Amino acid sequence: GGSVIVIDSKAAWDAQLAKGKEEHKPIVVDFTATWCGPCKMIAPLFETLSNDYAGKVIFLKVDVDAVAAVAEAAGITAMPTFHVYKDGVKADDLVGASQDKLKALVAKHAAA
Repeated sequence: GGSVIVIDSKAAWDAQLAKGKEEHKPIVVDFTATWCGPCKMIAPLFETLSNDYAGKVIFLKVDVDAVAAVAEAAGITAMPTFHVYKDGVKADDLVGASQDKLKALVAKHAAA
């Protein structure tokens, strides 16, 4: 259930996590924020992968600016911070923009 949308609430994160049918697929969350300039570009960049890897891969663009609690609990610091909760648990991570590495991880965890 590729919820390839942007979100700003813990409740909606939970909802998506569930309806996403996470069981066997990559929950790729981009914990990004508004104010952190580059973040605003990194989001639409990742949106490309979101569009492409539809249905299976869940691209959660989480607005850390809003969902501060989940972000700090998850362990976000240097936003944007990408985590891959494949199946239903943080299987891999990637900090910063790091587009190539992000692409590589999405590909890796998607083709699995």
